[PDB]
Amino acid sequence: KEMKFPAAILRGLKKKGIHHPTPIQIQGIPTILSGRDMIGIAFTGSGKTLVFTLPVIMFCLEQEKRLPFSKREGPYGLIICPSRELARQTHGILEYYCRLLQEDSSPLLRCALCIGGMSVKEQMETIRHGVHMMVATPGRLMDLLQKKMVSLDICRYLALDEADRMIDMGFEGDIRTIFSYFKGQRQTLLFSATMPKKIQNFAKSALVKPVTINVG
Repeated sequence: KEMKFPAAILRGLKKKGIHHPTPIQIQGIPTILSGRDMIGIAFTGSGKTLVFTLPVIMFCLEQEKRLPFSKREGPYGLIICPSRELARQTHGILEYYCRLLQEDSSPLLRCALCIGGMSVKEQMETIRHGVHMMVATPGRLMDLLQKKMVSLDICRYLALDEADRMIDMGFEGDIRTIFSYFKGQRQTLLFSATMPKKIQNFAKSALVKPVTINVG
């Protein structure tokens, strides 16, 4: 409730005609920080980044200000994608905003990519040094979790992007497996282009008392 976006965001949102936005609401529309799980039907890139990515980045920045003496590897937030290409571009966007918000007087948030087809070079440089946000595909993530190579203990925010596509592609078992590695409570956002029965049921499994934003 006391959270504010810094001036680069507030400036750029104002150019678009968005006045008085906060990390908990965008012109009265809730984000993932307002205490509810969410189902987001037919969102574009830009809508997803207002309701999920920017508000979670702010959460990361606030947590960084008073850390415990003995630190934990994050991430604080996780985005699960259907594909390598989509994970990489989603990961490039997060890095873009992470760079934008450092230059508003701070140190740099680090985003991990967790997908197949990463060289060992790419695998080391992402995971070791710090991880605040992670972007992954379901198979690779599951395998990292089971091999105890990644931890979800402080991960509060989860987005499932294109869950319809993920389920179509046969990743549902893999996502449920990932659900079982959350020890604490998560706030979960589900994105989908459409909402047939198949996904309605997966959402019942995956979410608790969700708010629904449907722009189809």
